[PDB]
Amino acid sequence: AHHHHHHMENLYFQSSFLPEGGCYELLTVIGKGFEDLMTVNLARYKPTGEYVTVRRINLEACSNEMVTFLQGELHVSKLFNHPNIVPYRATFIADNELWVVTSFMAYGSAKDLICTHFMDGMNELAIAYILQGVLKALDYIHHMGYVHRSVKASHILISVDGKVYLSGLRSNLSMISHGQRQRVVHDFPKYSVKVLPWLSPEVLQQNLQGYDAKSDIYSVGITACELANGHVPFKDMPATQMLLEKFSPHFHHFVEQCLQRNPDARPSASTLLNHSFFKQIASEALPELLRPVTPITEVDDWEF
Amino acid sequence: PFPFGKSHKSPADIVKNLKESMAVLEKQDISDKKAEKATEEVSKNLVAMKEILYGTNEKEPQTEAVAQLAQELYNSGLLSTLVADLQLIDFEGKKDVAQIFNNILRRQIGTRTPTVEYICTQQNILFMLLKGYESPEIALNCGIMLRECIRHEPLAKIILWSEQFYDFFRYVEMSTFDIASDAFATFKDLLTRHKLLSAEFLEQHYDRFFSEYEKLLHSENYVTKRQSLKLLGELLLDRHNFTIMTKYISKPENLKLMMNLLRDKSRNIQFEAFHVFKVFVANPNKTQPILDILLKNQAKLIEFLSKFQNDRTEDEQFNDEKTYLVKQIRDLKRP
Ligand SMILES: Nc1ncnc2c1ncn2[C@@H]1O[C@H](COP(=O)(O)OP(=O)(O)OP(=O)(O)O)[C@@H](O)[C@H]1O
Repeated sequence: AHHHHHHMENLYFQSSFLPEGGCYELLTVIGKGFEDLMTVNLARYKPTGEYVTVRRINLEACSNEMVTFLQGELHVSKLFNHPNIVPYRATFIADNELWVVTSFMAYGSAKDLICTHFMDGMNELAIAYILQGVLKALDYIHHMGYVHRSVKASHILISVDGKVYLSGLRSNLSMISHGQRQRVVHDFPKYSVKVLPWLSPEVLQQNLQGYDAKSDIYSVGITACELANGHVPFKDMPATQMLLEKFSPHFHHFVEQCLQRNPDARPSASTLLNHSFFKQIASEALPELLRPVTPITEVDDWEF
Repeated sequence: PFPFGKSHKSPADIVKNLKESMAVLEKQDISDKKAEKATEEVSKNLVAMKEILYGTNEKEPQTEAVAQLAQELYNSGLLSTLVADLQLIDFEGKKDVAQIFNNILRRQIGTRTPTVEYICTQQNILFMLLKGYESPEIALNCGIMLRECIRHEPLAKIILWSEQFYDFFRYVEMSTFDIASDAFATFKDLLTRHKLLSAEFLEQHYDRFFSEYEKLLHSENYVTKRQSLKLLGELLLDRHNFTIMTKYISKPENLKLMMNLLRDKSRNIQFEAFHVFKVFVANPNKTQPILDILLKNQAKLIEFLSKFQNDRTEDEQFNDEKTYLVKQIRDLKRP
């Protein structure tokens, strides 16, 4: 029994985007994913003229399992609210397609940046700012009893004012079974052929011991190598890249810690944030480090 | 943020603190600082309660603390108050309410399940959770809580036999797809988990349910139509629903609709239509109006079925089913 039924009016003087296709004017394709079934569009939100991202997937090309997998992403993304996790703004059917609207990050992904300019890898200070944001996000995701399962450069987005966001929530997996946290989980990440090189040995070797949040920590290290070199380790290497999986000195010790064979030996994201590597340190330091990249501102019918 | 120490508090004092802080939040006529203070206190108490029930990364929950807490929670009516006032709570506290609620609900002393017993004395909790779908700020957390409630048969029965159940037909077609999906998940669980209960519900409310269900099959929303058509097939092929199924497949207008959905533009839709259509024809005791529709389109159906998703190549059930339906329809004699 409360006295806040004037809430509709209490705020709406502001929020959500209208969950209707017509509100968006599609401009350029800015990206592609979900096994080539998703088109990522830059869009104009008509009621404000503001720029947004529209993610589009034809549900007719999806199996039942693929639709379930996709609805899971929408559930998990509404549970998360964090300065370094990409916000979702609207989700609706524009018929036959799932439309998912998120805020537009004007420097694109860390991989985009590598491809447009930093082909040989990014400067080290930049990597520290970028990986700190990823780690803050992972700390939150891990405290919530989730594993990310797809930390890579293309799942790190940078906004007009240099804020870093972890994306890629589609691959997120709960370890909470029967109301309780499980020490290890066993699910092989579905539709992740391509994410393999960032995956820890214990996620890859299915039917063995299983994994926890410290598997994401290994992916942080792979990403560190990807960001330094401009290419991911084990690229073009056959599926049995497994076997082989079995700059300032602080950076080296950072990477070597993430990449330990034993996950129990790997530090958590919170203690990794206290690592020497980040002492060299955000929304005014990164845009400059990204110079000279500029963002833009048959049969006839039945008879009855 | 200046890092003060945390002083230890009993479950009883935590319940008390939260009760008093919730009372402040319900009031309109308080200063911004007083509201802010109560907001912070609610939040901190909820974190404290969660940690008693789940423990931490360092400590597992201890039974004495848990039992004191559950007892206190039942005596105070706070399980009702937190659902009723859910809108007044911060983003992360709303998720804490869900977790606390879910954990208490799973609580099990012997064979007994005490929270189920308690919600049976306090049934508006269920109806407040269901109504939560209409409010974007609380909908997801309400859904999570409701879906844990309906795991228990007595609570499932209360919702199924209510007027409010039919609100689901609105909720599953909501234009925010995350909430519509959540609601359809709860709706499907209700109809499929406790199969005896569901069979009884369908027999007793046949006409209203299928009148509402018919509207879903006409939906302008592609997923609503696809999902609903799929659930329909799964419902009719279930042995618990045999009586309901025999009623359904005797009505001319239902055959009409399935036959039409076989000619939909969506390959997925026409395949899920097949799953229901096949049952009308496999039926050895076809009524006259049904028999009339099949004989009227005898030649067209045989032709249609011969060329129906022929590229669907190693589904051996689908292939044999199509062969069977063609034989059946060919074997139809006009008296
Ligand atoms: N909010 C955004 N702002 C700017 N660009 C974006 C945004 N979201 C996605 N993109 C672009 O689209 C690309 C593909 O999107 P995303 O990574 O979400 O798809 P994916 O299915 O996870 O990719 P893959 O299947 O290749 O792993 C991103 O790497 C990025 O370049």
